[PDB]
Amino acid sequence: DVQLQESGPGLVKPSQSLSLTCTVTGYSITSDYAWNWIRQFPGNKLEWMGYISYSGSTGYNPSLKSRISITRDTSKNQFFLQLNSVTTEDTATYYCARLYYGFYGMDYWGQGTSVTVS
Amino acid sequence: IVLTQSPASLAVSLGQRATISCKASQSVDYDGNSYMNWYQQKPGQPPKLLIYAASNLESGIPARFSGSGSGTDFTLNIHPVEEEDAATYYCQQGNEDPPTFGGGTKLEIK
Amino acid sequence: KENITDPPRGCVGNTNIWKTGPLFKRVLMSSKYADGVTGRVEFNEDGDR
Amino acid sequence: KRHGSWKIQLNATSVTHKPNAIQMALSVCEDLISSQVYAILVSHPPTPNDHFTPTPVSYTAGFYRIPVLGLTTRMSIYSDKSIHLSFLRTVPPYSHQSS
Amino acid sequence: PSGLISVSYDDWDYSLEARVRDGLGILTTAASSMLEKFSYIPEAKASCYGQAEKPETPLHTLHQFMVNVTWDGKDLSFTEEGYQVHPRLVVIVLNKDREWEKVGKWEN
Amino acid sequence: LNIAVLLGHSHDVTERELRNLWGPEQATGLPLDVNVVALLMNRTDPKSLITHVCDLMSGARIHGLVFGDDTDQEAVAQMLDFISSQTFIPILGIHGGASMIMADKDPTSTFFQFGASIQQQATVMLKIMQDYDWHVFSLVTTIFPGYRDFISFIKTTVDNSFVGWDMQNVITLDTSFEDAKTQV
Ligand SMILES: *[C@@H]1O[C@H](CO)[C@@H](O)[C@H](O)[C@H]1NC(C)=O
Ligand SMILES: *[C@@H]1O[C@H](CO)[C@@H](O)[C@H](O)[C@H]1NC(C)=O
Ligand SMILES: *[C@@H]1O[C@H](CO)[C@@H](O)[C@H](O)[C@H]1NC(C)=O
Ligand SMILES: *[C@@H]1O[C@H](CO)[C@@H](O)[C@H](O)[C@H]1NC(C)=O
Ligand SMILES: *[C@@H]1O[C@H](CO)[C@@H](O)[C@H](O)[C@H]1NC(C)=O
Repeated sequence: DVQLQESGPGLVKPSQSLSLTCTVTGYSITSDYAWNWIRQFPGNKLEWMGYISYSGSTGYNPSLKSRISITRDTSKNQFFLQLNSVTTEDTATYYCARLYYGFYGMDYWGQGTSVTVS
Repeated sequence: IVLTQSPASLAVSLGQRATISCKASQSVDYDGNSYMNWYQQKPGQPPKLLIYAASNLESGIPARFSGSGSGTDFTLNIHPVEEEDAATYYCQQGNEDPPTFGGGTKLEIK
Repeated sequence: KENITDPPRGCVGNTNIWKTGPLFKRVLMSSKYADGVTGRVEFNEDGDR
Repeated sequence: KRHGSWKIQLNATSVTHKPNAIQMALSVCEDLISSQVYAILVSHPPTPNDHFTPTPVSYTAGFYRIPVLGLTTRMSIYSDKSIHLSFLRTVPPYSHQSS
Repeated sequence: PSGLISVSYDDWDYSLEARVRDGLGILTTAASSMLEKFSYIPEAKASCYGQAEKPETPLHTLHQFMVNVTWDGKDLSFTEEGYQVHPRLVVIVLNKDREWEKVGKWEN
Repeated sequence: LNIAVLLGHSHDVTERELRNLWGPEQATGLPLDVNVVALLMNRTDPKSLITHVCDLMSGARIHGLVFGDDTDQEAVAQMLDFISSQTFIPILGIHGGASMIMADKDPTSTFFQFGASIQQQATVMLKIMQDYDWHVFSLVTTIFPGYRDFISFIKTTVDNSFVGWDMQNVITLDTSFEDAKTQV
């Protein structure tokens, strides 16, 4: 069936840019849709960063657009989140999820990856 | 402009209805439609969408889960209740920006 | 079927048109395609299926 | 192997959808027609950097009237033959669902 | 057939050098209009490989500054579809010699 | 201001004569440098055309690019349209390949032509036909593009005028297909 996988560098020597990789196998990548980045803190609360379609539409937080880059890789059409600075203490989980447009139907979800802001 | 879930640790037994109150400050109801989603999670576990629109059946789970209310208030009704329902449940609006997290209430078993 | 002038050797040295151009396009619009896995590949004069 | 290529053996070549329109048109000019291709096959670009990339292909085909065939693009502007004469498509554009 | 009448452009009077003069007049009038209305002329980028960045005053204004053009009294201004409001035209016919001869003219 | 004249496969007027047309009395009114780069290419290769246009717009700051030749191809006008809409440069068509008419242009283009709209020839031939008192007429056309516009404009002009045209029959045939109906 349609499968997705998320990975990333996670942690290397400091003062670097995380490039978290999200891709989907078994299904077409760039037909319609919403692709959301999701951030969760061990305090059990969620929040939103941004969405990208195939329509080309993009939407991000006004206060968080500073150091977030959504980049393309065409060999399989996987999308990369570039963000500055990775550490260990600020252990938070990140998800990439394709979903029905309008933030309405969360069709798929991410598995979660360790990303830190500290 | 705060969004909450009531209560964090409620009394849940077997067979009756369980009432989770998703209080959203904004006026959710758009053109006669209130964009609600309820989903389950575990710490470190990939979330899965439990129910959508609060009144349309989701493929895989019977009518035990439903949602009522309008505008400022909404209610996840678990009728009846089972034991494995212990999870972090999240209510999410879908009308427009801002995408605002719900209370994410954790279901405890007595 | 036809005595064909081959497609031109690059963009250089060719201020002319390709004589087979109209001929190849005519045999293409007359090209009836049957083994269509996406239904019936039938196209009108307007260059669209 | 299924239709029979006894008299005619086919060499297939393709190029990337260059985001830069001028460089893409150039590459088509010096590479594609130079090898004496008999058609150009272009689908709708999945990357929405510039949706009008079939237009340079149609124009450079029209300069030699070599029939160019589209795959996924459905832009009704291409539907004209007074401009995009050499253009054909396997998928109807939007104007057609008017009918 | 002889006696066939068509319509075309004046290959005799509207000569190539006459067309060059007319086009230079059009461009000079457009440049003068844009210069005298916006106090200067915007400068485009020096590279064809650059990004799609329109200036704070886009060419659209210059576009209509290229629309309202009147050179040498000849109102060669172009409509929204970009065609001259006053195009010089001729009407041609096939004579006895199976040749094309000027018989009709179309001006102002 | 700066003018780009590009003549491909042209042998009519010498380059010295081409820059002779730039009369000082014409330059009166605009004191800025009206650099008239008249370039004679012995070829019309589109790749070389684009390279020359880009180099000249880099080196001379082109404002008006007038293109004329003696060719018989309408594709050059469409590539000029594309370059105009892309690189934000105006181009005008004069002679040869640039002489024939352009049907429809992309709105973002900055192009100009000398050829007249088919509606203009339509009204011109209708009024010369009424000038010679040939009120009787019939219309025939093929499936070459632009015929819907031509037939619609002719019908609308018939509707409004007071002269009283008599469209006995309007026919859009195709002699390539069955000839019997065409003759009928
Ligand atoms: C190709 O064959 C046709 C068939 O008669 C002939 O009329 C034509 O002249 C030939 N082509 C050339 C270049 O001679
Ligand atoms: C339309 O065509 C497709 C493939 O060409 C075919 O699968 C489908 O059944 C057709 N539609 C109908 C109503 O038969
Ligand atoms: C097909 O043409 C390309 C063009 O460079 C060439 O690299 C390739 O070797 C050719 N293949 C065959 C089988 O002719
Ligand atoms: C604009 O057009 C009007 C008439 O169409 C003319 O009188 C006027 O001089 C034009 N203005 C410029 C700046 O060309
Ligand atoms: C030419 O036509 C214009 C517009 O009708 C008119 O103003 C002008 O006076 C005419 N020329 C002469 C010499 O009358």
